[PDB]
Amino acid sequence: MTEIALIGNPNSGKTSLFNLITGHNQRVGNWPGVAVERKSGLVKKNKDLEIQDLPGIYSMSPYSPEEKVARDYLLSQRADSILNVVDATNLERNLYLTTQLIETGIPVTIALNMIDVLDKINVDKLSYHLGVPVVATSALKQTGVDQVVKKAAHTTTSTVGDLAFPIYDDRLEAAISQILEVLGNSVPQRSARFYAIKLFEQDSLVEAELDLSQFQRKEIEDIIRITEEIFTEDAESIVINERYAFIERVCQMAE
Ligand SMILES: Nc1nc2c(ncn2[C@@H]2O[C@H](COP(=O)(O)OP(N)(=O)O)[C@@H](O)[C@H]2O)c(=O)[nH]1
Repeated sequence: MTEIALIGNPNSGKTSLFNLITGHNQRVGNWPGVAVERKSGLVKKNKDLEIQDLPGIYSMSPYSPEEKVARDYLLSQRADSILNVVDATNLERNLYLTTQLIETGIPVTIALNMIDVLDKINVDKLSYHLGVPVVATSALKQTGVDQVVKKAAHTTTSTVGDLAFPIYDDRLEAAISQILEVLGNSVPQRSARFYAIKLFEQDSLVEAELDLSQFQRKEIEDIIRITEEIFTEDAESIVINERYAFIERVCQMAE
């Protein structure tokens, strides 16, 4: 009845959390026509909640079969929640994916894992500035697991209304606004920002997927051409640097 997608960087403790949450209620198979493990399970302590594991990834690029599975599933609306496993010992770099996950429009909850090793992070202030709930967990000591599962189960597409996205530089936002206004009804409302950023990056999968008119296509090219002159960097590099700047600010404001 509530579908939670478990994802995060490799070696963030995702398997460990997944096994604790689901116990031996796990199903193993594969993603259709792709050589990638598919696993899921019911939450041991609440069988109305189901965890869909997703391959560990650093980013949602179009080049990797794992990343495409991650993306295709999150943009398919099967998930009510994303429970983002984050390595607290390497916070900033893990948040690179976190920003992308928020952009899908499926509400994110962060299991701030490996908190035991970390023994400075202000959980309440980190949650405030990222705009997602954050629960310190330890898969080793088995702390915060039930708490984060409970937060995620109550942080869904039907409970969350004001979806707070990472706001970037005015000059990138202008280009995203212009792309959203161009796209209009040609993409889903929930994940509109995800698609706009991807079109701005000239993402092969997204271009091939959307039936965009010549009118739409030409406006998006203009927007991209101009924004590259305003920033003096290529579209991809603009988005990469803006993601890290947003991560660098948020971490400054909360340690
Ligand atoms: N100290 C500590 N180790 C953890 C924690 N979570 C996972 N690990 C350890 O990290 C290593 C990799 O764990 P794993 O679940 O496979 O990470 P992944 N690859 O994201 O599934 C294992 O040795 C596991 O015991 C944690 O919260 N604290």
